[PDB]
Amino acid sequence: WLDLYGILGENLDIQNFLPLETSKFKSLTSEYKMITTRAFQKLTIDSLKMIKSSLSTFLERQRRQFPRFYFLGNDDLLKIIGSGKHHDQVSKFMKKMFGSIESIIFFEDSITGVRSVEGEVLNLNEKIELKDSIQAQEWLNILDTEIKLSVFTQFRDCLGQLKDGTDIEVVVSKYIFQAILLSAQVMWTELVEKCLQTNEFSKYWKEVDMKIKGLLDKLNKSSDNVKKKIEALLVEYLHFNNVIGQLKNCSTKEEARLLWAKVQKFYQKNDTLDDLNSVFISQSGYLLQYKFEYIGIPERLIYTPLLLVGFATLTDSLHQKYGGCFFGPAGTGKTETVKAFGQNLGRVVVVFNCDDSFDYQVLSRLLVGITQIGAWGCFDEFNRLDEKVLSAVSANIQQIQNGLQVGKSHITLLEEETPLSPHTAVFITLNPGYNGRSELPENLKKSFREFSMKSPQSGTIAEMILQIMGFEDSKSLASKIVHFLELLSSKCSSMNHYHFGLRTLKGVLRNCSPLVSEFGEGEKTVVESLKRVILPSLGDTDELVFKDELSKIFDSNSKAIVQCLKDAGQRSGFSMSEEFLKKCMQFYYMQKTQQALILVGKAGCGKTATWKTVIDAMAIFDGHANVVYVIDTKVLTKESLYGSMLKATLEWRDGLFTSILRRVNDDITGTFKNSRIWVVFDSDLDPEYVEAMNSVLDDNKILTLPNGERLPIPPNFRILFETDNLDHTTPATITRCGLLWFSTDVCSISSKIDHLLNKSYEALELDKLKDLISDSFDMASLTNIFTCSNDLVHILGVRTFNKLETAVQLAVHLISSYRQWFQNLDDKSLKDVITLLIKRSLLYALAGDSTGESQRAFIQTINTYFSQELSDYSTIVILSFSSFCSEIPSVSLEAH
Amino acid sequence: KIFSMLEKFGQFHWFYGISIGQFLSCFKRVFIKTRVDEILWLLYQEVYCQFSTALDKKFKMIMAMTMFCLYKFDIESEQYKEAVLTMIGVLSESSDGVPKLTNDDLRYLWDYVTTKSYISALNWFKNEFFVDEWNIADVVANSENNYFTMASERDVDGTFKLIELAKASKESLKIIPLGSIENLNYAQEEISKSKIEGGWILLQNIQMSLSWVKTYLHKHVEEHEKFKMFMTCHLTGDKLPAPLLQRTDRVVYEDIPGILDTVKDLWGSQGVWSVYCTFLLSWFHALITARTRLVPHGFSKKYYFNDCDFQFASVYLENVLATNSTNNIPWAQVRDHIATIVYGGKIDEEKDLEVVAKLCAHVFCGSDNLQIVPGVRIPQPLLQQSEEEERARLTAILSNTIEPADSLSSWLQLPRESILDYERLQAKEVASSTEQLLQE
Ligand SMILES: Nc1ncnc2c1ncn2[C@@H]1O[C@H](COP(=O)(O)OP(=O)(O)OP(=O)(O)O)[C@@H](O)[C@H]1O
Ligand SMILES: Nc1ncnc2c1ncn2[C@@H]1O[C@H](COP(=O)(O)OP(=O)(O)O)[C@@H](O)[C@H]1O
Ligand SMILES: [Mg+2]
Repeated sequence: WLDLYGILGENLDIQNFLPLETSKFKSLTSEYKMITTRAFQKLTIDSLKMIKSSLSTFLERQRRQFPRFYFLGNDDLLKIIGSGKHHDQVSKFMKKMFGSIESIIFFEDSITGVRSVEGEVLNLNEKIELKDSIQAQEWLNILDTEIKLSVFTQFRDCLGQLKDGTDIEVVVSKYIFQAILLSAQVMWTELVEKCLQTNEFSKYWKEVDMKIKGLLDKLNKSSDNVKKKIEALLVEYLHFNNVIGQLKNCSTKEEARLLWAKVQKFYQKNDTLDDLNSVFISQSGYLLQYKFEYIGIPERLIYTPLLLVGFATLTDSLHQKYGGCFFGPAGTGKTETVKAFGQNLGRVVVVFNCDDSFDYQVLSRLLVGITQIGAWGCFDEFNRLDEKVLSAVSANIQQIQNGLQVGKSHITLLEEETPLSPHTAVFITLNPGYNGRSELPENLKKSFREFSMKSPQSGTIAEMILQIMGFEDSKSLASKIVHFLELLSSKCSSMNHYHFGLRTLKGVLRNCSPLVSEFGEGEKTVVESLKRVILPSLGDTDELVFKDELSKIFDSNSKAIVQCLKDAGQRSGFSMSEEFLKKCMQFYYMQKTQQALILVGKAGCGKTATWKTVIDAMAIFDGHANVVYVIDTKVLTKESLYGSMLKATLEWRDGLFTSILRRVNDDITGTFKNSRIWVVFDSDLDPEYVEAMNSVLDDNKILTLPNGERLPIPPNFRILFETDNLDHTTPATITRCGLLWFSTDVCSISSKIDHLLNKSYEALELDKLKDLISDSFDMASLTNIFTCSNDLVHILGVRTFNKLETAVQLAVHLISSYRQWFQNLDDKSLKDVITLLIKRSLLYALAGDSTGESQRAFIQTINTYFSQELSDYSTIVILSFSSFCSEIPSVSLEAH
Repeated sequence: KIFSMLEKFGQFHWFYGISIGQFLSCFKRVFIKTRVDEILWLLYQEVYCQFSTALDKKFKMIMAMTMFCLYKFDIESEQYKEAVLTMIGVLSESSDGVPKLTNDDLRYLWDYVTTKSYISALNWFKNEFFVDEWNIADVVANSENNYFTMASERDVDGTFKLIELAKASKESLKIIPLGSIENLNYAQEEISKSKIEGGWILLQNIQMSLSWVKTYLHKHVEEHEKFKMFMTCHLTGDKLPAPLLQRTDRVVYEDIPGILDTVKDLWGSQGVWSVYCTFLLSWFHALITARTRLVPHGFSKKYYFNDCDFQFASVYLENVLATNSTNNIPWAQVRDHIATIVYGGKIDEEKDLEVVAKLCAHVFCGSDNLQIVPGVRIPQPLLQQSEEEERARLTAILSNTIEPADSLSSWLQLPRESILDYERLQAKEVASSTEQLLQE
């Protein structure tokens, strides 16, 4: 009702657009006011949902007014339009609309600036005056323009200050990262062109090396914002030094010119009166325009040669307004390359995770959303789309390309004429050669320019990243890391889930980032990170291979967490053996940095027993409450898991995972701020179900819904995968998640027996009965009985480890049932009775799924390995042991 | 006999079916366009020129050889038939034996097959008997029917050929790809509007809306002079209805087998330095597309170089020649960009990147005396010519080129034995199919 009153019930001259909807809204408002008055002194929700249908065209026109509303849900659109005086509602959707802005800084009914996701503060040139008369779209448009102008102004100020002759180390403390980055790039390309006019490169190379050393020294004593900015400028300056050193080592002038032409150059027009079109970016003879959209301080990428060639081919495709296309195996730098190209072009690339649910209407609506905005659209995993949709949207994509190339003002898609911004572009990052993925038609493939990135450059990435972290020996350490990864990939068992590519190296570096405080930036840190990342995903012999090669190539307390685990297991009745504690160590260490985890082993090996007790112990250790949403993936349908588009009225219905993500994002009651959220997928890892979460699981950490909604993944929102086999899983969903392989059962046979026992007793004198039952149990003969049970023929083959449950529940239930007659007999008779009951329970739990002759053999062997003897027809009546022949009643059936 | 052969072809592949109405329309065209032999010869020429476009390259060669065999066996004597059959058998590796010497073309075929030039031996029948060929434009311009179906394998599309044909015919194409109900409704409305008003219409990927194709398209083709319809399907896709296919003209679009033919096609599809760079790019594209089909030896996989790569490389060449007006053309930059960005983006294996880099170094070496092929040399343009003069000079030096019989090895700079194996296998397949076809 607040949203309805905001859109229609409060604003004037807004009820004259839809008079029938105006009358319906007035009637609903009167009914709600009457209900509220009655309460203060079902049907309403149904009426509201009925009048939502007439609001769809109004919402579509509102999205047409401000094109960035296409990335918002209908409820979010209602909230943002309705809140016309509070003005703090709009700041919540800044990340959904822009991507790099988390909120808006407000000061006395005015807009001072915006704040980036990482915490960077950008101050606007002119404070926007906000009044109750104005509504969202106008001041949002002028805020977008003001942000672009502020970015340009800070760029110009930083560039002028650097041209004055001052060093960058004093300028990085003044302006935003984007301004420093672009001004430094312009200065670098100007100075390199000046040096290339001559034939001297050593002087500028030495100057750049001194700048890099000064930045590295300044990084050690700066704040977190300044540290991130210095790290990103250090990435850019290392790229500068690499290019200058490559130019210096060049033999002749022509090859130096070719090398300079192959790399991005950041020029600036000195005669254009338009401020935002004053900077153009050059590579391979082509020119692209800087947009001056806010970027913030993103995780900058290392400038590998593959990255530069990908930038060159993206520029080659975009020069003719064609689409950019990246293909290759998983974890090779396609989506991140596109995002880095966008960041270098001064705009946030909007990434879409394609899926089977994206039909022609959904994909075309996303296309009209991104063409009206002018944003750069990346369609991640374009193969996952159905082939029919791929053929259908080819016309729309070709129309977008033709309109961009011919400068058409409007393009007609989805039976409507909408404006086409000239700043838009389309990118696709597909993964050919994978099962469960369709093949793009050639008429669609000719609309994109495809580039292959099968093999990245892990050595350069590792070297530059380790150098930025502050490592004294970086080249040798990076070479050792890459060589160790290669030997681990080559000299291990060739089973499908062993991938040692770029993603695991990035995970090793990210895990080596935070323990340098107490291990030190050396070799112990990197070997510990390598262990913590790779060892959980290795088997039994491959673990020994890991140890051997680690000792070959690399020469070189956690008491509280162990205590917390032990306390949690004691509360849960588990036994802390070496294997269980090792698995819990591995899970805790690999969940400390990796947010998505897969647990793989045999059925009943102890995956749930591991993650439950680790979660409990972390709740003890950190004091944070834990919420767990265990979802069986394949029980539900994909439309029932993520959501479905109702074709009756083109409205969105949430799934289960989407509902949980929206509930944790909304934070209505404020109890999810300081809690860890676990979503466990306890089913088979279907590529169709799971690969729809590709953008969720990687560094994007976003859920791209069909209706354009972009739900972020909070840092405390973690996803667990529980399964047995990775036979059908693709490497795309394997590399993204830290994998914890269960080589064997984490529990001994007797420890599992004891856990089932005391769990049954807790589910229920009693201590005497428990002690007598345990004394009846004899592990020395129990192990031999279990070993001899393996020789029997079993239908529906169940491991003997899994059959202890049925035996324990049968024994405990029999004792509880017969406890009524357990106070009028001697200790020996009681022991014999309990022994017979446990023997029949073991019989019908171990050999109960076998033939009668096998059951006779098993009762014979359980008699020889045990005590009251139990026969094939032994029984207890009401408490004397007898047989079946005295229990049969006389039956004389009638004729009918 | 020809109708039985075409029925056998339609038995082999669903797209190759033949209707009696189409054959009788061809027979009528024979008269629309020693006498009885002349009508028979014109019948053979017309049936080849019309129903060759509906077959791919191997079936083209098979049908050309079997029509040549039929005509020449009926006309000539039994010794000629025995000689031709022995040459086919030694091409099929079934009956190894020298032919009995008599005429003149017989020794030409014998020289082609003894020098292990299997491609020339296969195309000798086409070069000797038939003296005309049809492309998509000829099929459209010589058809009373207004409905057309074009088929090609996956990872190749002939939509750009139809767009070029519509541009040359001053018509309008409404490209409506199929696969969704909105596209189907738009196609229905556009079909009605184009029937009433005029204009062409192309449906793309019709094998993907098979229910709509089986009902609406079947009923519509079952029942304006400037209205034409085109539909694209895949040869490896799901089977299309026979009644719909038999009522439409069928075309198989496939890349030109020749090297010099591809150069001439790309040259005719288009200051002096721009023309020179276009000539060099066309030669490079033809050479790389010729080397592409050699799966294990020329490259490491099967690649697909199409008109988009040619367009992008030509645009890059024009931009380089536009921003470098000091006549110091960065030939190394052009080589690196064409080998790495334009034509190298699809290349996934590093050794194939090396061979395409070698090809670019050979083609775009930037030398005054460039020898792109062992026979033809391309001198650099002077500074006192014109664009038309350069166009004419390059066309003239293209016309004097004669492609040899061993051009799949010498022109591509490849070992001879791999070409021997490839040509031998292809000729064995073609001749075995023709032998299995002729005896019945
Ligand atoms: N450390 C332990 N101490 C005692 N019992 C244990 C321990 N670990 C596992 N178990 C026993 O193992 C049984 C099966 O383990 P768990 O419930 O973790 O299976 P799971 O990994 O979820 O298997 P599945 O994939 O078949 O569902 C539990 O019921 C429990 O009794
Ligand atoms: N210079 C770089 N190039 C590519 N990836 C990099 C680079 N530096 C770091 N990375 C990391 O490597 C990972 C590669 O992921 P990526 O291959 O882009 O995903 P996708 O498989 O969807 O293309 C990213 O998470 C990124 O953080
Ligand atoms: Mg991706």
